[PDB]
Amino acid sequence: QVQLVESGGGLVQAGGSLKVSCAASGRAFKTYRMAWFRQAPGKEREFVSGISALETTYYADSVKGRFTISRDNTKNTVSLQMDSLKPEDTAVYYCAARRYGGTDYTTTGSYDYWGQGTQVTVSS
Amino acid sequence: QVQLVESGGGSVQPGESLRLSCQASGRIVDVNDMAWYRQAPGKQRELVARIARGGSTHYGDSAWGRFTISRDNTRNTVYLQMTSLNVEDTAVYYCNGEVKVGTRLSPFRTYWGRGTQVTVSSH
Amino acid sequence: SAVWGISVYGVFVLGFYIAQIVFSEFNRMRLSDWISLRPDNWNATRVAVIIAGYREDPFMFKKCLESVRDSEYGNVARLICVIDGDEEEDLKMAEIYKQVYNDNVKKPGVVLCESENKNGSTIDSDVSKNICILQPHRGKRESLYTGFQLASMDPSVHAVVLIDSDTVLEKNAILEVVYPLSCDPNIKAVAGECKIWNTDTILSMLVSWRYFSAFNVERGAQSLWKTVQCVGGPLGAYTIDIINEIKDPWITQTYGDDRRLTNEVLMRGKKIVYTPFAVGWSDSPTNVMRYIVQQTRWSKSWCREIWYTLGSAWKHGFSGIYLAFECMYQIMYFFLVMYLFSYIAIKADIRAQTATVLVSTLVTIIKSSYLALRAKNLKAFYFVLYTYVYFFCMIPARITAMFTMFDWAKQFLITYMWWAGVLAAGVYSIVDNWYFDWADIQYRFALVGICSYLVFVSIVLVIYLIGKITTWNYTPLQKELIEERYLH
Ligand SMILES: CCCCCCCCCCCCCCCCCC(=O)OC[C@H](COP(=O)(O)OCCN)OC(=O)CCCCCCCCCCCCCCCCC
Ligand SMILES: CC(C)CCC[C@@H](C)[C@H]1CC[C@H]2[C@@H]3CC=C4C[C@@H](OC(=O)CCC(=O)O)CC[C@]4(C)[C@H]3CC[C@]12C
Ligand SMILES: CC(=O)N[C@@H]1[C@@H](O[C@@H]2O[C@H](C(=O)O)[C@@H](O)[C@H](O)[C@H]2O)[C@H](O)[C@@H](CO)O[C@H]1O
Ligand SMILES: O=c1ccn([C@@H]2O[C@H](COP(=O)(O)OP(=O)(O)O)[C@@H](O)[C@H]2O)c(=O)[nH]1
Ligand SMILES: [Mn+2]
Ligand SMILES: [Mn+2]
Repeated sequence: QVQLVESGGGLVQAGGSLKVSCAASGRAFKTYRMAWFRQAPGKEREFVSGISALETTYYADSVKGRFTISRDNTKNTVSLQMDSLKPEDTAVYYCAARRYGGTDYTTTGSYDYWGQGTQVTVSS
Repeated sequence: QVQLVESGGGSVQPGESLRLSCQASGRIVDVNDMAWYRQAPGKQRELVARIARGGSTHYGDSAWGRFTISRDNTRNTVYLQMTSLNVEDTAVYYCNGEVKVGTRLSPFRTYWGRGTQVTVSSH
Repeated sequence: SAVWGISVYGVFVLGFYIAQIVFSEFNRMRLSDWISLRPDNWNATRVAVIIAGYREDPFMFKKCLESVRDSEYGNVARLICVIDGDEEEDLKMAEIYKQVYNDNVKKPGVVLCESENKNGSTIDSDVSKNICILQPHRGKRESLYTGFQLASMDPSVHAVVLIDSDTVLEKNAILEVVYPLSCDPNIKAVAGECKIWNTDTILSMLVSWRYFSAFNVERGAQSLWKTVQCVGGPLGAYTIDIINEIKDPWITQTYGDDRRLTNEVLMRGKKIVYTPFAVGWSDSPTNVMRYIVQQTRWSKSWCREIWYTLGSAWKHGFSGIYLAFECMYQIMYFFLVMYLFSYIAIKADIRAQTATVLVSTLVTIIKSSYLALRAKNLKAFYFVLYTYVYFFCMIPARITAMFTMFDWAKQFLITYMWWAGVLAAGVYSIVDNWYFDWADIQYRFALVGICSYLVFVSIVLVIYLIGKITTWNYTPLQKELIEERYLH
């Protein structure tokens, strides 16, 4: 099993940059597909970005050219670098992991292991 | 038990033919090779010609252009043709054969003949 | 560094194989040009046929002798049969000779090479009759030495055709080995094609196609430049003069025979060709252990003799550059395969393991396609399985030869070590990449590729099983031999 703890994020004005990294303690951080999801006060959880175990990166329609995801299997940390945090980024970011799955990788039920989330705020 | 008939030679003048024919015995499974050895009243016996079932020929030290050997394997016979004889051809000619008797499993046995006297003299 | 390692391997293998194919085709065209313009019923080179055997199968020995006797060459001097005999058990071969040939067995008390008088007159008096000699057991080289002495004491033999005691010659095999000797006054040796006839087992079939490749492609490519490295044991021809010159150094220097003779001809700066129109049917081992033993011996000889071809290349001028490059290629191919396997095993990446497997399969399929086109046979595609044999029967043999040359026991300890290492590497890769992801396109590629490869290999093996059930795999000579042995 894999236990995920978030780190990073906070209060950044509209236009700045930020980084959120989830650290996953587990047997094999080599075969675990990782993803990030955002929960907004006026919305629900949704897929924003993710990276497979073979370093294939998937990005959401709204954040296709905004964020950058990477993973480090030595220190067991997957990081998301956000640039130009405009509104609608004021959300709690959760890091999710999954070893076995199918073609559906966007629905929250696909990923088995979930984190506690880190809050990110944006002020205009 | 096989025998070689031998056609027979005789006394001939220098410079003619002999036509020495050697015919084998009866019950015979195979004949591999047959040769015409010669024994002079001088120094031991020697080889004149040897012929195989496949037509290969092995001649002696004086047969290269004078004596020829023919098989005609229809009746397991051998023929030796003599040309340009000289006074040194007086000898006894022996027929040599390799014959099977019993069956295919029987070994090839070498057999010799009684021989024929050939004398070349101007008398 | 994975894509470069696989692309370089694929180019380095396939380009050299294609160059060898082109050179082989050019050599075959030249030999066919030589065969044309030859007068009908040609026999000019008087030939002495030499057989050396040691406790041979009676049936195969009889077939070999009868194939020699049925040959359609009209200028054969005699058959010289030399046996490491002098014993009671080795008299069965003499009895077979007597029942196919003359009763002209000779049993001297000494071997010719060990005597102050090495002339053959001490054992031979009639140079006309086919002769059988029962030597004391000393080895293949000594029996070949006696054959050379018996053939060279008749001042009419021009060439010697060396064959084994198990080869079934075709009716024109003798004619097609001694003809190239007459086409170039620098050609002193000729190698004939050896074909495997007992393709009733999977190992035997793969080895038969390996022999087809190694003779009709490698040896043809070598023979285009007239620098054939090894004259095949089952069917070779040597001029009598080169035998006279190179016999003594070859006998006063184990399994390097027919490779050290070729080497002596090469250091003398003389040319050697290979003709594909002379076929001799020999057999192949049907056991993996005996195949590994034979390949260990062959690799010992190869690594012992490769250092002489590399120092004698300059005698050939600029045609020896191909010889040197071939030696360097044979040296580097083993190291490339070892390093590539080690990298793919240690790194343990699925998208690279699958890529390597598929590239190797494609290369072997192309090779087998050419083999089927040349042989006019659909069974040549069985060669796609030979990549297993080389990996599991040839690498341990080469490593054992290397670790014996400069250092069960040694023979059968590196084989199990190599197999255990391969199995451990495979298990490590599977255990390190245990996960399923159908969303990833790369995982889809890897899984689909590996499943397709297993399906293809299973289909080929099932085809082989169906062919073996119906006895469709058997060569026509194999069916004839089965019927004849049943008749006996
Ligand atoms: C002719 C062409 C045909 C083309 C189509 C062929 C079919 C295409 C595929 C069709 C769909 C098949 C999908 C796979 C079915 C088997 C997997 C499965 O059903 O179970 C999933 C399994 C994990 O499941 P589980 O742990 O039980 O999770 C709990 C819920 N059951 O997941 C697994 O355990 C997967 C384990 C397999 C991983 C293999 C990774 C290795 C990939 C190749 C590398 C090895 C190369 C060889 C070794 C070389 C060594 C040098
Ligand atoms: C029980 C399981 C875990 C064992 C796993 C088996 C693999 C570790 C072995 C079996 C077949 C082997 C392959 C068989 C043949 C070759 C050819 C070998 O060298 C060649 O490519 C030369 C042949 C050619 O030119 O195509 C490269 C490694 C490879 C792919 C081998 C890689 C290792 C393989 C996949
Ligand atoms: C077919 C061929 O020519 N193989 C070469 C080897 O020749 C073999 O030599 C042994 C022997 O002990 O004399 C015989 O048992 C085999 O029938 C021969 O094929 C040769 O030894 C080897 C040395 O480099 O290379 C082979 O290509
Ligand atoms: O010490 C020996 C060993 C083998 N031979 C003969 O040389 C050939 C070698 O073939 P082998 O039996 O080793 O099997 P192969 O390598 O052809 O598969 C055979 O005709 C042997 O009878 C020999 O004369 N002396
Ligand atoms: Mn044998
Ligand atoms: Mn053999």
